[PDB]
Amino acid sequence: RASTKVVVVGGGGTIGSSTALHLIRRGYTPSNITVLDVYKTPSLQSAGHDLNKIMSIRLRNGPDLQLSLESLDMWQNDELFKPFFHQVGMLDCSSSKEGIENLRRKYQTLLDAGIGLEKTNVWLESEDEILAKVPNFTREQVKGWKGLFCTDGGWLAAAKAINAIGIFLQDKGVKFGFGDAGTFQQPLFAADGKTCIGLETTDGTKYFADKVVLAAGAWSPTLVDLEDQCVSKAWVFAHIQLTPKEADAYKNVPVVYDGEYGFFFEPNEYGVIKVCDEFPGYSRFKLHQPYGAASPKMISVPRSHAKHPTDTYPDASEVTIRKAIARFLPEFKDKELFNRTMCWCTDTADANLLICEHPKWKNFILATGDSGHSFKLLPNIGKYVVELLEGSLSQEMAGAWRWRPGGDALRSRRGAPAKDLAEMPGWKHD
Ligand SMILES: Cc1cc2nc3c(=O)[nH]c(=O)nc-3n(C[C@H](O)[C@H](O)[C@H](O)COP(=O)(O)OP(=O)(O)OC[C@H]3O[C@@H](n4cnc5c(N)ncnc54)[C@H](O)[C@@H]3O)c2cc1C
Repeated sequence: RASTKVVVVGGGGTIGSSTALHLIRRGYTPSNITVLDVYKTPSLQSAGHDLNKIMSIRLRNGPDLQLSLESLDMWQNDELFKPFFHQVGMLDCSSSKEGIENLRRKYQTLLDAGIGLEKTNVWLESEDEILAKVPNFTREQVKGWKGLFCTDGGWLAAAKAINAIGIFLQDKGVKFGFGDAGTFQQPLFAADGKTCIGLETTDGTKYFADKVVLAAGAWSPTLVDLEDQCVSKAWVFAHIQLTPKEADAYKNVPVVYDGEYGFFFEPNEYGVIKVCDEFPGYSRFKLHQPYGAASPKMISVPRSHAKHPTDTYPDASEVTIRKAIARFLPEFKDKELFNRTMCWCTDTADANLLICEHPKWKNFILATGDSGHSFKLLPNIGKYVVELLEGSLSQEMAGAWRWRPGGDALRSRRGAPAKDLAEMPGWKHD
């Protein structure tokens, strides 16, 4: 272990940072760990390079529950992560007949687990209980709304937390490569052409290691052939600027989320509110040849805002973002938006992670399939990547995260197939 060399591709993003953090915590020697990314520090294009992410408990399968609970504990109690968890609660609400049904089911599932989640997860049946948790709302704004309130949840200062890990890693002596020195191009193989011995970057720099971890997020299926198990998709956000007076009225407000509208966060320290809508995501299919594919293939390739800073998002997303504002922040309907952005994740067909050794390449570990909801696992997801690397990962977890082509990841569990950027005008200003 003190002898084992590991390269983490995508080490500037969420799963890569966590993996590098846990390699150190488990006693790997820091000079033996190499972190590679296109972008330095917290990578500009990482899905974790954000003002804020939601912290909440999700319960779809067994792993989801264990991982959620452990991660919540570390956000609350881990010295490294504590400064970046804002435990302001999260309201999940609805007013549509079908949306309240989904919410009642969410509450029952928490109940049915029977391990105490209903203590910190409270049903809000009347507008007056909603207004007590969110005073900024008015009574007429919340007419007909029902809520499930997670007193345990809140939001995570995402980019700041990733930066904190990176500072820790640098202080311990981990090696880094960025730019074309850190841009993965292909694995390197022993004489057998199937045992991985390292990787090459686009400049020809060859890194040799016992294990290679591919934590390249939405770019993972573009870099190596995942047999179309993963479809990368974009979601959207924009920012609004509050006056100091308005910003004060919103301090410590809980995260508010409605699956038919979107969600928003309390102002950051500069008075900026991030607003998101909720929808099935955007694909951007384009001819590309991932390593290991026999031919160029039509696959969803992120259109990176870091690479194309004039990009915004589609006009259809301008409509739905302004609908979220009108529902949650009706007094701000005339505020101008800025920093319109597309942010990329990669869905699997069943919305579980893809964390496994590549079927044919020994010592090449995939660690992706984040499916748009894994940033909350920053403190602990790396623990299980290292467990897999070591051969100690539980069989139920390995099974849930295994190599498993065959499903429809374009629909995934979103209830509609992502629409493509080629059919959605308004985002490109080239
Ligand atoms: C709009 C939006 C809102 C979200 N909100 C939430 C939320 O509230 N809560 C939550 O839990 N999750 C949320 N998510 C999902 C969450 O952000 C992701 O699941 C998670 O951050 C993905 O982590 P990752 O490590 O797989 O990818 P990333 O963090 O994107 O890391 C991938 C890394 O790989 C690097 N890379 C790419 N290509 C190469 C290459 N060729 N060589 C080397 N490195 C490379 C990239 O630069 C990047 O640093 C949201 C996602 C979106 C889009």
